[PDB]
Amino acid sequence: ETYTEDFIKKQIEEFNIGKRHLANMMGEDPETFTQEDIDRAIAYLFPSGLFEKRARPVMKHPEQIFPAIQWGEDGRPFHYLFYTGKQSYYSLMHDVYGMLLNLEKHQVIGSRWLIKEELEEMLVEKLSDLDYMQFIRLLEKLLTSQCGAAEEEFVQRFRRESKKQLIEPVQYDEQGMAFSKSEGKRKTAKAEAIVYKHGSGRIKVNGIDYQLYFPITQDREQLMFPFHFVDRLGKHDVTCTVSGGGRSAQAGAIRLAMAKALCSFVTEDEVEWMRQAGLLTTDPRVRERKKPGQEGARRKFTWKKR
Amino acid sequence: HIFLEKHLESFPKQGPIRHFMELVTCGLSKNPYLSVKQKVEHIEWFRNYFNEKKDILKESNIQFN
Amino acid sequence: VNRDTTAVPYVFQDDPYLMPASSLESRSFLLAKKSGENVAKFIINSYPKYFQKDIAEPHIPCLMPEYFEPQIKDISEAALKERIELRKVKASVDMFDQLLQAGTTVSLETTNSLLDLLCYYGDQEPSTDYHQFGVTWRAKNNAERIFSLMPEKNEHSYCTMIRGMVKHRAYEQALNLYTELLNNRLHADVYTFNALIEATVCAINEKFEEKWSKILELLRHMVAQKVKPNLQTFNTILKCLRRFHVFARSPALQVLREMKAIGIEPSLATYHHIIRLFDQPGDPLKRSSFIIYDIMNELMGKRFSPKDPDDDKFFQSAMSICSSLRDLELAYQVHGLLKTGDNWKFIGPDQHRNFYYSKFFDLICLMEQIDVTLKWYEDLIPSAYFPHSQTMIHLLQALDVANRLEVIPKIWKDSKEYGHTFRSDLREEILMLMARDKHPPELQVAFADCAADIKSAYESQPIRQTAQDWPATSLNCIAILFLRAGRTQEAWKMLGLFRKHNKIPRSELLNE
Amino acid sequence: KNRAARVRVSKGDKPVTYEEAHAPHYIAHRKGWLSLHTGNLDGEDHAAERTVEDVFLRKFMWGTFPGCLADQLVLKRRGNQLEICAVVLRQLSPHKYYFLVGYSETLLSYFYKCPVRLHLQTVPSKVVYKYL
Amino acid sequence: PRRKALPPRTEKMAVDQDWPSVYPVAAPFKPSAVPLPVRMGYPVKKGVPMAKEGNLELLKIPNFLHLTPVAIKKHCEALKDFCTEWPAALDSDEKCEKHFPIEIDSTDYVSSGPSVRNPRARVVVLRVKLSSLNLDDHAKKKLIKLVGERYCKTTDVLTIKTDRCPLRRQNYDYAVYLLTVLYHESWNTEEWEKSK
Amino acid sequence: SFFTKLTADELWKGALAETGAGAKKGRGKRTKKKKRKDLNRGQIIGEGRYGFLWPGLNVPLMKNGAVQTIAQRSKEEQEKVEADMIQQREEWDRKKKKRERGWSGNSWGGISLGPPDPGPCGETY
Amino acid sequence: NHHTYAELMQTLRFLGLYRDEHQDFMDEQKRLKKLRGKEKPKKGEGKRA
Amino acid sequence: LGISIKVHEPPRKIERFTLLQSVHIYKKHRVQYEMRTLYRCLELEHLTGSTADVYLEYIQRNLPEGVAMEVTKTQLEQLPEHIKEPIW
Amino acid sequence: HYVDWRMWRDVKRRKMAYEYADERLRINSLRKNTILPKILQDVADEEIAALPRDSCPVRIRNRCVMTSRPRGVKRRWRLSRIVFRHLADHGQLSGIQRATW
RNA sequence: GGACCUGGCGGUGCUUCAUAUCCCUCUAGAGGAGCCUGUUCUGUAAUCGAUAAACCCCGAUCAACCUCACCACCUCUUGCUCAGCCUAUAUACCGCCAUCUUCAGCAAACCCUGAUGAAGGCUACAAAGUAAGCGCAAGUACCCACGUAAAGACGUUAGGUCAAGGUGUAGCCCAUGAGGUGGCAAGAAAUGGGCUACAUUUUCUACCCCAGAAAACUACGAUAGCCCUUAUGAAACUUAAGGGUCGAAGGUGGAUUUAGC
Ligand SMILES: [K+]
Ligand SMILES: [K+]
Ligand SMILES: [K+]
Ligand SMILES: [K+]
Ligand SMILES: [K+]
Ligand SMILES: [K+]
Ligand SMILES: [K+]
Ligand SMILES: [K+]
Ligand SMILES: [Mg+2]
Ligand SMILES: [Mg+2]
Ligand SMILES: [Mg+2]
Ligand SMILES: [Mg+2]
Ligand SMILES: [Mg+2]
Ligand SMILES: [Mg+2]
Ligand SMILES: [Mg+2]
Ligand SMILES: [Mg+2]
Ligand SMILES: [Mg+2]
Ligand SMILES: [Mg+2]
Ligand SMILES: [Mg+2]
Ligand SMILES: [Mg+2]
Ligand SMILES: [Mg+2]
Ligand SMILES: [Mg+2]
Ligand SMILES: [Mg+2]
Ligand SMILES: [Mg+2]
Repeated sequence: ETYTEDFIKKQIEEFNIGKRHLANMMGEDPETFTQEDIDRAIAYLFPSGLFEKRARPVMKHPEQIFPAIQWGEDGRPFHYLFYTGKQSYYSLMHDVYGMLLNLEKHQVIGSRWLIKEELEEMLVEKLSDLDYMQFIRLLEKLLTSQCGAAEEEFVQRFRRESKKQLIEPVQYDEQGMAFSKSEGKRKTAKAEAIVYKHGSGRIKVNGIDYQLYFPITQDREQLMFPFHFVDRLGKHDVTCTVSGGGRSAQAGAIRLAMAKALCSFVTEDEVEWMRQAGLLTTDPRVRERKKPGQEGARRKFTWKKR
Repeated sequence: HIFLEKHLESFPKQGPIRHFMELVTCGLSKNPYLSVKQKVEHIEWFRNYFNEKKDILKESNIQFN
Repeated sequence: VNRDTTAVPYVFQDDPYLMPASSLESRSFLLAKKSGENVAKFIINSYPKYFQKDIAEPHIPCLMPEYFEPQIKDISEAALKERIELRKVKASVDMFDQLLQAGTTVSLETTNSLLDLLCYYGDQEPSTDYHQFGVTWRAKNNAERIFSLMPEKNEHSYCTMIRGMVKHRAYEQALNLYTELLNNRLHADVYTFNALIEATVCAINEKFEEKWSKILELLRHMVAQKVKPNLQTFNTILKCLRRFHVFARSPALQVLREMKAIGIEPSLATYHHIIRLFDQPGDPLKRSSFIIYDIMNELMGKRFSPKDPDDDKFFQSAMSICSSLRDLELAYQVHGLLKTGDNWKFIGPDQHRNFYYSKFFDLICLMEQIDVTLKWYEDLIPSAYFPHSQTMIHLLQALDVANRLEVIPKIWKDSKEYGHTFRSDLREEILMLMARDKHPPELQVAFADCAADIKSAYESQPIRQTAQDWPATSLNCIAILFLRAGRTQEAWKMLGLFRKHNKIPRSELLNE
Repeated sequence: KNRAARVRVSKGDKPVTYEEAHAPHYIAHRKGWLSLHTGNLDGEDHAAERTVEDVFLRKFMWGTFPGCLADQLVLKRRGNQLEICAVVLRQLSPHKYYFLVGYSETLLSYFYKCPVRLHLQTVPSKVVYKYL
Repeated sequence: PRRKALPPRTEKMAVDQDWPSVYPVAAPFKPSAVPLPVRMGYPVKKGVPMAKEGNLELLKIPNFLHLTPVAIKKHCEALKDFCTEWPAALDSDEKCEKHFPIEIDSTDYVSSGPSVRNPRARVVVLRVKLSSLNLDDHAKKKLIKLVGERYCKTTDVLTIKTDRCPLRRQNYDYAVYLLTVLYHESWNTEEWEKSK
Repeated sequence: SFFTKLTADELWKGALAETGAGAKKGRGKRTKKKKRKDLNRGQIIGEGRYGFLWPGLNVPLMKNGAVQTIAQRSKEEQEKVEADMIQQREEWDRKKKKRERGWSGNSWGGISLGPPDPGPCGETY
Repeated sequence: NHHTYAELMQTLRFLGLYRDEHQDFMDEQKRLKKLRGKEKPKKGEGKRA
Repeated sequence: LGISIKVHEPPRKIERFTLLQSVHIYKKHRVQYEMRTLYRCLELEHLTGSTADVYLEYIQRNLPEGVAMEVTKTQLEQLPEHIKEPIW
Repeated sequence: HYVDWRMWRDVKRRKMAYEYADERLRINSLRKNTILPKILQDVADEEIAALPRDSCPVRIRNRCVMTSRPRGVKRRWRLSRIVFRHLADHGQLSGIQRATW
């Protein structure tokens, strides 16, 4: 399916007219009718629940939907590297190799090299893996040299979240005591923890003293871990409510909630140590499903080699 | 539908038959799938059935009508 | 919600290929869809057992097979009433003799229910899914045989006999049968008196003066038997008087002045029979003009209900009288009275509807400004009615008068969508108008684009029985529209067709 | 290997439709459903009786509109109503289409005791998604 | 000769028209009626989504072209003559339980198909607090022993659920009959109530 | 039953056995290849054994300016339509059922293949 | 009820309003076996006796 | 129409079941199918019979294909006359 | 016009089980109790055993409605796994999709 | 017969390897006992099919009658069906799958090489290959980017199934069809998979994790046997549950072998 400039020019007029019709249906002003409203009106008038968002109704501008002749009537190719097959890729290697010769004559985090799939969009040319590596080798070579200001702009074209815990807002109760509330999750257990700023180290889970609620020592050890690490045991009063899961799933969920709510009463440096200790991360390990042809999630039925 | 002991006036007031027919009318009163015309059919069928087993019901000391 | 002006009637499929183009397709597309419903009912009543199963809750009695065949196969009095409700004329009359021959007493209410079915259809079977001129009242018909056999006759007996004769154009005999009714000291009903006025005038083609005296005698007998007239009684008098166009003018009004006194709201039909009587092909139409004006004011701002079958015909009659008078102020009242409430259902069948809109849109173009005339053309057409050639030609004579010759390349595209692609008279008035005078380049190049589409029509034509023929004027005009436009190259290729078909070229084409 | 509802690869001269070009594992990701009723919803009933009607309706229309069906039917139910939506070729004359609409609508309304309406959408030629 | 399809009426449509008149009631997507260049489908390599003409994916969708905001506001303006005003006195829910202490439950089910029947529509639940009834010490104590687990002490609400009879009007009359016999039997003191 | 009926495409695909293990490696003789036939080629919509004439479908909707009604062909007239249909079927089959040999009758050598296919850039041979 | 479904569409095929491609198939295979000699025998007058 | 309405979304339900992949044998190879039911509760308050009647008809008629409805109605009644005082 | 004789037999079975449903219910009620005398219960044991075998509901088999397959049938759709998948794999069963989790 | 090509094979070489895998190495098992269950033999008047990997709690998310196709006896004949067939052929097929695939290759259409032989077609500081389409991948589902599902070609094994259904061909048509009554589906033996155990990290009870008893010929240990009752059902030594009685083998298992990051 080849689309010429005249065909795309007629599609530009049908979208503009269709954009004024869709505004009359919804009762909006045609002039200030952006593309976000079109996406909202087409999702109401044509409700599709297809998981793929590329298979749903879309009424976009023809320049964002549709993805030219390389010779004139005489037949002479415009570009001088037409017969190479990759005139766009080789014109770029010819330009980069020409800037590396001038340098000889007169003489970072958050950024990544353009990926292969993104480099075939700038050139509209299919590229092999090896050719992409060759191009990257020249750009890196360019950077090592004392490149001028203009060169930095050229390289920048081909180049493309702070791991800090979110502190909870300290609140105040009717009496005036300061605390912080957070939530945790472990397997199927969900927990909410309230950590008072000043306390005598009393913890109540679901209205029951923690030692009564958690008989097994291991569970109590998990509760201590956050406070022991920040060397402030017997200084806060905790009131949590865990629901779901089992014995060991409930403690883990409380540990994470207390730890998150105890980050509001500690310094920034201490919160980073808690993060590096694995006290503020949610364990993503959950039960794996069983498969129709196997005994278990990964266990297989006995192979009758016999 | 719920008060079906008006139809047991041709049955013994006391006895096993009454205890049996007090279970039929309790189950038929808990039935939202039958009409009242169909519930009486059941009751009339037993009345005709116990009139034909009178000789068998005299051996077991039961005076049905 | 209002009507969609860009769509055809809902009954049709909303699809360009299935959309009715012309007016012939419109009527022929609904008759083929009605033929599928008759071919389905045929199959639903011939083989009911397939459709007897019922899964609907609540029960739909209108989606169940009908059972015409009678069930009671015995010979009793109750087995005959079952063949009279199923309108089995032949079976009932053949099964009555056997019952009568046996000697079983037959009620008077069951023999009067057989005459009704025989006197109505006239001893003929009703039309069935599958198995005008002259008089259909045979002399050797059951209706008269069973009438004599009867040992006792009440009022209803004659009443349902007189109405059966007039219906089958047996007027002369009904009057002879009405003299016997008078000899038996009986009293007729209103329905029997209604048919006696139709028979009286129709029986003999005498002068109106004699007929007027005759009709007055029945009405005086109607008041001597404590009989109250209804709407239909007056409606027949007006319908009957239609023949005496001039003379009846004043008398017909008298009938309308007696309907008000005795409290009989005239319906659409009562007025439809007056205008037709008054309406005549006369140039002055002085009397007709006043009549319609008064009638419309009385009817103005009213909602109508069906009372007589002729009510539908009124709207067609009024518009016709308005186009003859060339009055557009009176056509906006008639069409404004058709929109109130649900009066839009009295317009009539497709034939009546197209005639009404045609005469209507033809008086709008001629008489009103060309800016509104193009608003009525976008609303009505095609949602209301498909136009006939004379309406597109009537519209072209309005643009010419309104110096708006830039819409002709739009009137020709529509014509092709309404079935006038190959209308000689249409293409012969579009080309001449475009080529009549020189126009600026931008407008002169558009007319050439219509002459290149009108020229293709001549080259390819639906009827191949006769050799392709090009009118002298068309070829004369298509060539001069190319020159002025600038398509000289193609202007020289048409020269051969002038002599090929012996078509004389005009001097204005050679000079240029 | 899996075979269900898959059109095997060919030289390239075989034209397939969007629905015919997608396998069963795309039925809710890239495809919808050809029938839409409530029978299969949680707590709904009469799923086996709406199914038998669909199997018969697709065969009734395939044999009643022979050679005219470009794509599969889209059956829609709203209360008592049943809406049949079809894509058809333009080869057949319109006169014959209107006959088949009034015959099928009426016959199927007396057979399933429900108002049935049929909505045709003619297409010049069978829309082709790609050539397998 | 071979019939030729007409151009779509979309071209005739104006930008400032009345859409409700085009799509007054529910109908399938008609590309010849919808004046929008809307596409659907999963694109092939270096391809675009399928067009609306002949698209079976846009016909499966249950569209809301008949329920545009302009219409709803236009429809409901004509439906304000059918509605009645709610008594202003009944501000909150605490005031509704003072004049109307009884709450009746009834459910209607809407499913597609030819039959509208549903056995779940016969169930009727009646809720009523015991504080709104003229009961004394003895009556209230006896009434809680007859109903068993139908009374919740936490909320002091008696719930009566009746599904015995086919119709919902019979189960409502039976629930009101049960409330009367329990009220008139709670006030009646027997001679066997002294052995408590 | 009526629910155990397939379509023509499915019936021929299984009858021809074009795609099978036998075809793959010279395991099937070509002496009597099965041949697909279209059973809808000469069928008119609305024509059945009973001979019913459906207005608007089988026959013209309107005759002599008036709409026709449901009619059924007579036995004599319907017997002539079934026999005339057979003749068309035989004629169509007969036409489907001369060659110039080369060096030998079964030899390919010496046979003409015609001129080569024309080139895209206005080249012909 | 397979009878109703199988009897309705048998009647509709004889009336010409339903085209069964499956019967056509097996109407042609049974027509090509009469020409090949493989015709069903008369009842009673079978190969065995 | 002037009706108070609150909207929430109850947790969805997913019914799954397994079937044999092949017509014959090959028990270890099966196929799994599911039906997804999604809910949406519209809790209106302080209506009247007439107001609920037209509103329910309006939304019920426009209910799209594949969408069921369960309308639970809580009616306000008054104590019956007999319940007012005991029959001494 | 049923798939096979096996299906036809069940159709009769289901028709004869609907006619004697009430008669069998009334007779079993006598048997299913400890109230009535054994003499009467022994007479009812002979009356319900003399009725046709096809009236017994334990002889009814839930076969497929298209292929009359006795096993591998889904009760909600009354279809075999093979016929169910065919319609489900073609997107003809509203709501039915393949499960992945 | 000589000399080549391809493919397969090799108790053929070399090198990189398998990341729950080839071997060693970690953990729980199997094989030993009893029971359950399938198969094979044998047996019976008394089905069929799968049957190295890729059969063996497989078709069956299921057989007291029914299901049922089997056997014996009796019966019917245009027969529920504009008949019918669970009759043969899966080596005629569709259809749905297995398998290599815990892969990436498959391939139209061109081009070139080899003197225009079958055949073959890479080297990135590049030497003849380009490639739609298919699969992979990407997307999607589920709790994300992870992982698990799903997907997974073209071919291979004339792999599996005519007994899902349909169907080509050959065959039966007072019978190879249809219906009824009764009935068998066992166990000398061998084998596969599984359950429970041989106990003290255990047994019983209370609790649901701070306890008290038990503890080798009245211990651990049968879901078996025998007897009764109950449930379902028209029908139960018969199916299932429970109780009672009973208290066996077995004392942690050879060569070999399975699964799992
Ligand atoms: K080799
Ligand atoms: K063992
Ligand atoms: K096969
Ligand atoms: K088979
Ligand atoms: K066969
Ligand atoms: K074992
Ligand atoms: K134990
Ligand atoms: K072991
Ligand atoms: Mg395990
Ligand atoms: Mg020869
Ligand atoms: Mg597999
Ligand atoms: Mg028993
Ligand atoms: Mg059973
Ligand atoms: Mg065996
Ligand atoms: Mg048996
Ligand atoms: Mg095979
Ligand atoms: Mg084999
Ligand atoms: Mg993944
Ligand atoms: Mg898998
Ligand atoms: Mg994949
Ligand atoms: Mg047999
Ligand atoms: Mg038997
Ligand atoms: Mg035991
Ligand atoms: Mg023991």
